[PDB]
Parts: sequence; structure tokens; C-alpha cells
Amino acid sequence: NLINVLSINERCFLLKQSGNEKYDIKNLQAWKERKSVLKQDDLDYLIKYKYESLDNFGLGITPIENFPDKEVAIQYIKDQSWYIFFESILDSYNDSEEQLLEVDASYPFRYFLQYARLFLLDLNSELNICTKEFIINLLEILTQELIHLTSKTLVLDLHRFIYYLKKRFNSKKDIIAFYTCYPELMRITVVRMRYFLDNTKQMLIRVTEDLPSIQNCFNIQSSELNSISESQGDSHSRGKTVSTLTFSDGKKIVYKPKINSENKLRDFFEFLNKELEADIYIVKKVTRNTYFYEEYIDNIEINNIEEVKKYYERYGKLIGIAFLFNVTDLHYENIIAHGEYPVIIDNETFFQQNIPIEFGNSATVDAKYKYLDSIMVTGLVPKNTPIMNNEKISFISYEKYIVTGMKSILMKAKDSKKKILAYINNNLQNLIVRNVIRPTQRYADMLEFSYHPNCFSNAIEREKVLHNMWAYPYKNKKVVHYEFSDLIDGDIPIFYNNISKTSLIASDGCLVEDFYQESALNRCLNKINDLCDEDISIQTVWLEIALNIYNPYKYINDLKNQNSNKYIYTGLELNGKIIQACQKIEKKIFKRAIFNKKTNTVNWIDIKLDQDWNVGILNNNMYDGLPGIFIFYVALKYITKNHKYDYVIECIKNSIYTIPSEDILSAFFGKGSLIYPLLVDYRLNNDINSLNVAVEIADMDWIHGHNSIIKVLLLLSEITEDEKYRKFSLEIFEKLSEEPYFNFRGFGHGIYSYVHLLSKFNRIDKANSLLHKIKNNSWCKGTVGELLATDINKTIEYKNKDCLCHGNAGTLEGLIQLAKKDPETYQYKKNKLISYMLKYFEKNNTLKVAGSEYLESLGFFVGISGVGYELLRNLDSEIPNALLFE
Ligand SMILES: Nc1ncnc2c1ncn2[C@@H]1O[C@H](COP(=O)(O)O)[C@@H](O)[C@H]1O
Ligand SMILES: [Zn+2]
Repeated sequence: NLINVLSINERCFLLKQSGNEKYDIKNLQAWKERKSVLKQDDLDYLIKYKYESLDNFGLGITPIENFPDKEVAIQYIKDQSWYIFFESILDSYNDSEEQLLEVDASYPFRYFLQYARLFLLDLNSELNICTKEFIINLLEILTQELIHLTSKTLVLDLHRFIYYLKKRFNSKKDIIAFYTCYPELMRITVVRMRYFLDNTKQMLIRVTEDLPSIQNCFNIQSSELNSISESQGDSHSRGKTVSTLTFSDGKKIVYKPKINSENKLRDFFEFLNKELEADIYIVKKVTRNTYFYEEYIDNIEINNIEEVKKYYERYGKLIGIAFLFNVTDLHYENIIAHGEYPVIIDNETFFQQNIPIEFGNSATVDAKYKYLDSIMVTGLVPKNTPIMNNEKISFISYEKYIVTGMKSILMKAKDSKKKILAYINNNLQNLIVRNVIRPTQRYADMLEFSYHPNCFSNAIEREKVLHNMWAYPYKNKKVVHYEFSDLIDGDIPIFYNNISKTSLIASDGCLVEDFYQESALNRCLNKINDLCDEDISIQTVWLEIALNIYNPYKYINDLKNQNSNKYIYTGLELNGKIIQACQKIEKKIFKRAIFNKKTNTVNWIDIKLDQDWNVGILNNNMYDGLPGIFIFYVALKYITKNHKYDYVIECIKNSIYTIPSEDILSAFFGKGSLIYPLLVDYRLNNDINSLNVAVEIADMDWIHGHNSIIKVLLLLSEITEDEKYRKFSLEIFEKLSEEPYFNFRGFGHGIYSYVHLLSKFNRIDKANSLLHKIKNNSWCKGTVGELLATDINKTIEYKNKDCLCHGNAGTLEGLIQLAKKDPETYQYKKNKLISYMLKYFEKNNTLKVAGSEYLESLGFFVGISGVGYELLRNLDSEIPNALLFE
């Protein structure tokens, strides 16, 4: 069975050498149809670059006994370094059974364990650097590795436990029998064995050589290692693992056998402490070329509440620092709370770049990049909790201090651009950092699957299980060859990067050139160079949202606007003030616009509400999405000008047409929300095209319900004469019950929207019957709702909100109406409201809407696009009343 250890390439080679090439073909078909997530392109990639061709692969897949020249294949296997090493381990073993530990289930590996023990004894007799306890610990670690590796195989190799171990593993040949039964388990076992011996020997030689520096740096009096522990299953670069080492005086260091730049990082942190008052805890290290030793950092108790505030401020600072220098993979679980200091113990992932995954080329995926450029990607934003009187102190009621910590770092750094940029260029151009290009858990899962008895019975089978790695959407898949090589080798893949280059350094030191397009160094220089108040502001929002302390109105509530200052504008100068205000609104919108020059698309990042407030990208819903901004530019075009706004309205149409949206039958949410604004675009400007698109969509309680969609359907009939729509809505309205979906008393979220439909479906009087059987201020609930469907001074009063949905612009629609029905009573009150809104606009340089500084809601119903729209309607009533869709 030994020939089953052969890999596809190895099988392919021997067959060619056997004077053979015509492979069965039938088993290629048997392989080609198996459950796989590999797409055709993936398969094409793998077949060509891992194997020469599809023929070779077909040849390399030949099963067991169908194999010619078995002896010459066996001789090939027996010539392999790992096979020879397996022989030596078997032949070296000794009959005695009285020295090595009896805490068992490790019976199967006693051969490996003894061989490891004698190797370690011989080594220490030379080095004199550890004790017998330490060697005991080392063997437990090897034992646990072999246990874990072979366990899945054990459970099925059955088909009280000591009986099977006694039986199945009793003699030399009987152990050879189990390993020849699973010859891929045998190969990897010996591979892991060799790694274990080499890494331990290498470790012990390093500690012996580095000892005077270790003693001096860490104030350790002892000259002998006594204990090794905490060896996480996370191994890299030929079985290398982090370990905690305890000396015979009880003092501990952490051994990290990793490529590193710890000396540059220390000088960097010191710079940051001086320049940015970063107050980073500097962890003591003895740094060497391809490894380092680190100070053992424990979770020491914090003394008082005054220190807890300091702790969480410092935490906010670390977040600011992580943002500024593109830190990823930090993980807030893993911070060590060292008294009043949060301590990072892994800092190998500064200066990162986005993984070159495949994404579309729209403005709306480019908009996704700004999240990947935020505080959220650092790993630091929710042994890591401070502890006071055996009590864990979470961030609850300390959120404020984290926010302040972060803000102060970002503000100070903004003022220190040139010093930061000069440091980086002076000291860090060749920084080597790690890149996690695929999450560890994915790699871990893959490895476990590859440990299936079926993978261990036939290398070919293990190889195929790993073939799945080729499914991942890397732009450059040349990297997967290296992941595969770590994983068959039994390791988690690991990659490094010099921050000024665009290549990846693979686990064996090989380069993958042109992996990145821009260097990590430049990405950070620019972020630093470009750092502005707007960025600080959005990072504060992200954070406050994450800490669950975001207030959508905090920003407007905290403005000081005085009492008796500024007054009512005259008819003529009020028109001049409206246009200026709409230009201010447009410009606020454009400044936050994300353009993609390539596809002529645009999108925005904005704070939006969906049960909670979250930062998001604008999608196709009327309430707070892209149709909102669309209709506003439409209206602004109706006046003037063509230029500027043409090359933006196209971009907006491109996005709305071509993004993940619904087919839903609704006038809010999904492509069905695009109807009205397209009709309005048709009715105000020429554009048949918007009407063309408008009709295409149509073929497929007011908010959230159907009421609104019924209403726009009627608009369609009207503009196209085609009564297929009026009947469409009739059907829906006939089954639509009389009770409102919500108990509120308004339009959109109450009974008044239903009312309006009846007086559109001709059937008045019976509309008045509901108006009869019942007998704040907003359009959505409240009286402006009631007003527009059909105590005036209450409903027309100024409020400290400006939006359409439940603010002054909605009130302004009520006034626009009343002042048409009765100019003498209302034309002045109307101009009063407009003037108050414009005056506060001017003074505050913002409108009274949800959001934060530099980040006003952009939406139609709660944002500034609707306010601009309403203001424009006042200038020309040809702009229809969107509030009830006309
Ligand atoms: N300098 C250190 N002090 C204390 N514990 C550490 C240190 N470095 C690593 N560890 C621990 O060892 C494990 C991490 O190894 P690594 O992921 O390579 O940093 C975690 O469980 C840490 O708690
Ligand atoms: Zn509302």
C-alpha cells in the first residue's frame, strides 16, 4: 500500500518513466465529477501551473493496483529522506519499558517519543541549558502534536480503549503495518518529527548563545531552562511555534521564532510616545535576525477608578495609532491589561495593504474601500480586561475616554504630518511586516479536513482536498501554490512584505513579485498626508457606533445659536438666499461624492438608520438612498445649470441602474423606488430615457407598505395613458384592509395616506367615513400628514429639525399649500419659516438633520437632499410635491 503516499506529480513522473502515457480516462471522469467549489477558471489555473497539462494530471491520478512497475516505485519511496528517517526511528527503539512517562494513549508513538528523548538528552549534555523537567515538557508537546494529528485516523481505524492500543500497536512490524496502511499519515508524522527536533535544537542553541543578553535584558539570574508551555497549535515555516520559557528561578520569557522588525518597531513606538503622546507600553525584547525573545506580560490588577479612565484613554490612543499606520489583525481579545496599561504583544501587522481580492470596478465598491480604510479593520474595536478587586472592569461607562483617547491622537497626528512622514521615510522604508492574506481559521479548517483518514490513506485524496484553496478570489493566484506547500508540509501559511515593495515573501523566502499594485509605504504616506477633519469625524462616528453611544442629534443639539439675531428676508432677497443655500447643499454633497472615472458611477458613504444607526453606502431606497440625491440634482437642473450637474446625474443613473437591488413591489426599497424620480425627471427636463426606464421597472403603511406603490402606479397611467397601471393598483387596494399598519396618526405611518388614495380612486364620501370615526406635527406621524391629505398654527410652527419626514421642510410643504389656498394669511408665515431655516443654516454651516460634523444625512426624507429639493420647489411649483408623490 506504501505507493499510495505518491503525489499526483510523482505518480505522473513514474508512469512516464514506465514507458506509459495512455491513462484510463474513466477515473478522470470519476474525479472530474466530485463535489467541488472550483470554478472552471480555478481548475484551469491549478491544472496548468501545478501540473503541466490535463494529460499529466490524468496520468498522475492512476489508482492503486493498476500501477505498472511497483518495485521501482517502492524503491523511489524508500529512497526518500523521510522514509529513511522512519527506518532509523524504528531500528533505534529499545525493549525495556520503565523510564518514559506512563500517562498514555501515547503508546502508538512510543517509538518516536523515545527517539526524541535520546536526541534531547544528547543535545543538553552538550549545551547544559535545560533541566529534565524541561525535556519532560518538550516530550509532552510532541506527544500532544502526534495525538492530535492521528486522532481522526484512530477513531475510524477501530472498524476500554487501551485494548485497541495494546492490540493495534504491540510490535515493530505491527506499527509498520498501521503506517503503511496510512502512508500519508506516516510521511507527515516523520515530517513533523523532523521539524520538532530541528526547531527545539535550534531554540536551545539560540538560548545558549543569547543567554547573557537574556539575563541582562530581563533581569534573570538563572542559567537554566526549566519549563516550556503555551505552545499554540499555530505553526509556520517548518513547524515553528511560539512558546513561553520558564527559567529555574521562575522568570519567564516568550520565544518567538519569526521574521521580525522588532528593533525598528521599538524606535517607532518611542518616536510616537514623544511626538504624539501615544503613551504605548514598550515591551522589553532581545531581538535577533529571524527570531526574538519577549518580556512575559501578565494581567496585573489595576488599583483605582482614576487608573481605569487612564487605561481606556490609552486604549483609545492605540486605536488612533492603529488607524494611522494601517494596522490590521490586532484583536481586542489578545490585548493584555497590564495594570493601567493595555499592552500589545503582537505588532507584526503594522503598515498593511488591502488584500488583492477581486471586486467590481464601480464607485460603489470603491466606497467599500473606505471601510477597509477605517478603524473597524484594525481588530481593536469591539486577559484583555483591567481587573480591580478580582472584578473585571469592561468599557461600560468608560466609552467616553476611549473616544477622547482616539480623537486626541488623530488630531495631534494631523498637526504633526511632516514629522510623521519624515520619520517613516527616515527609518521605515524597508520595514518587514507580516500579511494575513486569508484568515487563519480558514487555513486551520482546511488543515483538519486534510487530516481525514481518507486523506492519510491516499496522498492523491489529501491533495484534492487541498485543491479547494484555488477557489479563493485572489487577483494573483500564484500565491496559492505557497499556501498549498505550507499545508501539505502541515503548517499554517505565512507571508511577509517589505513595505516599500509590492511583492510577498513566502514562508520559504521565495518572492511573489507584483502581488500588490501600490506599496504599503505609499498607502500610509498618503493616508497621513491626506488626513483631515472629515476623516477624524467619520472615525469618531464608527467608534461611537461600535461602543453603542452614538447620538444622531448630539451634533445639532450641541450648537449654540443664540436668540434674537437675524430676521425675515424680503420676497426678492429670499429667492437669492434660497439659490445660494441650495448651492451650499449641492457642494456638501459633491465633496462627499465617490466617483469612479472608469465606469462613470458615483456613490456616497453616510450614517443611516435601520433599527440601529450604522455607517453604510447609499443603495436603492427612496427614504435615505440614491434616488433621494438623484431627484435633488434633477430639481437643481430644472433651474440651472446644464454644466457640472449633467456629468453627475449620469453617474447617479449608472449606479441606480447597476447595483444589488430588489425587484420588490414598493415605492421605497428596491428598483421600484426609482419610478417617481424618473417621472419627475421626465416632467421637468426632456429625457424620454428616464420615462423609458420608468416603464420597464413597472412591468415587474405608506412607508414600508403598499399605499405608496399604489399611488405611483396611478401617476404612470396618467403620463402614458395606458390604464394597465390603474387596474394594477385597484387590485392591490381592493384587498388592502382599512386598519392602518401602524397606530400613529399621520401620512406614511398612519391612516391619512389611505385617505389620500380614496380621493385618487374617485371614491370620496366613503373616504370621509374614516375621517369621521376617530373624533406630532410631523409628516410621517403628526398633523402635517393630516394637513396634506386634506389647529393650523400648531402644525405650521418652527421646530429644531429641518428634514422632510418630520421637520421644517415638511412643514414648508404645508405652508406652500396653505399659501396657495390663502396667500394673505400664509405667504408671510411661509417666508418666515424659510428665513429662519436659511439663517440657522448660514450661522451653523449645517442644517438641523441627523448625522455629525461634516457628515449630515444626505437622504431625501431625513437628509439635506430633500431640504434642498423643498427649498427649490418654493422657487417654482413645477417641482412636484414628492411628499405624497405628485
Ligand atoms: N510577551 C508576551 N507576554 C505574555 N504572553 C504572551 C506574550 N507573547 C505572546 N503571549 C501569549 O502567547 C500567545 C500568542 O502567541 P503569538 O500569537 O505568536 O503572539 C497568546 O496566548 C499570548 O497570550
Ligand atoms: Zn419621520
